[PDB]
Amino acid sequence: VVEDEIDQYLSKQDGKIYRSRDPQLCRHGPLGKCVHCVPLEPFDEDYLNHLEPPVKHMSFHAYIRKLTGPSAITLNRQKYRHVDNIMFENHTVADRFLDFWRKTGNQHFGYLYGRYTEHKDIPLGIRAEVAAIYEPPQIGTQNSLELLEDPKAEVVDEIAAKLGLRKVGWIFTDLVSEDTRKGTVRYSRNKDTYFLSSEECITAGDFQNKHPNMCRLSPDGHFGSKFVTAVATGGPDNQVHFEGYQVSNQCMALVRDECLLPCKDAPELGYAKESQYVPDVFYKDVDKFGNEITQLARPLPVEYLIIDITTTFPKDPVYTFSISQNPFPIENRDVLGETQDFHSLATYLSQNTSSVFLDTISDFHLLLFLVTNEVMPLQDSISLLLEAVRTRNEELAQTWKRSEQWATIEQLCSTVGLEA
Ligand SMILES: [Zn+2]
Repeated sequence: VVEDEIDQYLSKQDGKIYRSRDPQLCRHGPLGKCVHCVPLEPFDEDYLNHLEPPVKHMSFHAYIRKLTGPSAITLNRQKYRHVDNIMFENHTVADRFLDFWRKTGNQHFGYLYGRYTEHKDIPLGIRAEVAAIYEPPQIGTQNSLELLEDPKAEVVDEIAAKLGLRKVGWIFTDLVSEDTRKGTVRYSRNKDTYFLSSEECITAGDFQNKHPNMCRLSPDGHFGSKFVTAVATGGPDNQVHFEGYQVSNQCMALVRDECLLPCKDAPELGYAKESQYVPDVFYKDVDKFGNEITQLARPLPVEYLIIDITTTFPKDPVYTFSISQNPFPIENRDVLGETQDFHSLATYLSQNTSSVFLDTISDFHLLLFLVTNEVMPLQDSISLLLEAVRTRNEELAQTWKRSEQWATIEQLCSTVGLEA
């Protein structure tokens, strides 16, 4: 069992925070060390709590480094994170997703496709970089999501893999218009209600189980997960905002063992099973007193299962894929009269005659269509082009353009247009 390349980068990296002397509060020669200059552990809560913004979960690698280099379950608020930040490459990746809710008024589901990189801001921290959002077959309503069967689910995964990408998590909307003059949205998820349902916590835990973090220090070989979960809801300003979560490892275990239950008409709480024997399950809560009040997890406020993860839009944006003024359409959107077929591609390619062909072709959703469409599936000769995209290799793109297979895509579009 072999860890991710980022977990192999991280384990071979010094996590400390070094300091030369400080001017006023150091009491020794230029060479000596003392409690005020000796380096800082990547798990020291003092350092983290006093950052801006104050961090309250150490990095996972900061945690196992902290560990000196049918009984009853008791849940504590978890002191470490698996992913430390979710960074959308750019606002366009996330706005085109919300486009589905703006058009239909139904909530919408996506899969975050991107990569795991270093998050240099936080000691040993991991960042999840979101580069595409795959929208699968699904039925949405005003007040509910439903996943449909995805025949292409793992052809998608195979294409993205040759793009440098993997599923880093999922996204859903919970968006409701507030003010229909101003164009605002309700601010429904806050301290006084909830940020993630018991419902959504169980499915979060399910996804995290189904997507385990490989780790050489576990007998299972699995431990934790890097599968983040992202919410699009109105914010305190009644504008759409994105919120990053994960669910505690303890909470993964409950869902794995089918012990976690939702509460009806109570999203902010969830049940724990009674009998299938169930070790009684507790949690070490926080009151007002400051007494470590232990309680029985029937009910359980979901907040003792949820892990905040910062969501960033970078000051300098990244473009794994290209921004068209009139982009190729996204999958599963015929509902809104916006379909992927050879008419679309024909007008897409005509619109981009004067463009760098690498930019024109560097679209995730286009690439899925090219490989999986049923008129002409380029399912086997796309490897060449997938690599031109992953690499921003313009010469490598220009040659594939001269392929037999691309020529016939092009005479297809040409006679589609010739029939118009
Ligand atoms: Zn000193």
